[PDB]
Amino acid sequence: GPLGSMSQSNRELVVDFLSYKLSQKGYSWSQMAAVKQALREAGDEFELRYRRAFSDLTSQLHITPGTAYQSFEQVVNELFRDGVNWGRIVAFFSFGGALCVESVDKEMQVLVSRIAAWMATYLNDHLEPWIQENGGWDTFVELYG
Amino acid sequence: GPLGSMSQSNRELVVDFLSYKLSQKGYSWSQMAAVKQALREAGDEFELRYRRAFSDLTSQLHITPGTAYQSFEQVVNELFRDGVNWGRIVAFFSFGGALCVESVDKEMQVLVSRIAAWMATYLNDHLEPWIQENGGWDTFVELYG
Amino acid sequence: WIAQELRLIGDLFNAYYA
Amino acid sequence: WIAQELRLIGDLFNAYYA
Repeated sequence: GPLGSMSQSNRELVVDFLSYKLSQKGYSWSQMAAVKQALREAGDEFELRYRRAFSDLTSQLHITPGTAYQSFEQVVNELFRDGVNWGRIVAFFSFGGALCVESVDKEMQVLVSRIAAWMATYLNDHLEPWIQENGGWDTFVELYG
Repeated sequence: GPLGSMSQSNRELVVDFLSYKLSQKGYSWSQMAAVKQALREAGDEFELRYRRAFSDLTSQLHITPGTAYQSFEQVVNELFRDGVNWGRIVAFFSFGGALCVESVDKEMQVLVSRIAAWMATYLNDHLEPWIQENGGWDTFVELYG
Repeated sequence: WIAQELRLIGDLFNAYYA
Repeated sequence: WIAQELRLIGDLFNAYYA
């Protein structure tokens, strides 16, 4: 209820802020916090180094609500058609982020929650088996953290 | 269970990354995401502008597990003795972050979860009534976001 | 001490934005 | 297209760290 939710929201604000401050010093709140931070940083690094290429490919994104799913799925299927690796996984997240930003830009905010759902499903069904065979997210942290 | 937790952890990684990318463009995933981001940024700003003063006061922190609670409570009680305002609230979070970092530095990692608990309790019991009377966290976002 | 300095900068910060 | 370019940079990135 409202009272519980208020209490819980305050706890989560505390945890979020502490996790952030810890990360600025190279520490982590939890393994899960470490994975989130690694992915954020890898996404930044990816988008920064390949700024030209990344801007180019996302500039060719012309989404409508009716074509968003087909656009997402067709790009992700081609991305992983001949393999999964950590860099392609970072590209997958960065692509999803770009789609979400462009959606809001174009007043298609409803797509943000849908894209998040499509991404989580693809991750769980198609990427997780590779991830688990290759040392898990703990290994990603070791490599890209 | 393990299977559900795995599924849910993947959803949260997606949400975290998307929330971050949205924030870099001045958008938010949710109001809660907006509050977290505002607080992180205000904490950074506070720690950056008042770097000298903040470093000084935290350098006088000499915590042990046995004295951590008394150190926390005595500082926070004096911070709010003659009022609550948004800047003091940011100082409260920044102080907690500093305590957590120093704890880990000194191999007192057990204190991190305890500090988070003390902070959440103080926020819920002593700061929330002021916060709710002054427009809520939504108002903080308007002022410090 | 620590608390007084924290308070001072909290107030300086508050005045700037709020 | 978009997917091919994304793949290329994903691989470049992967080779650097992994």
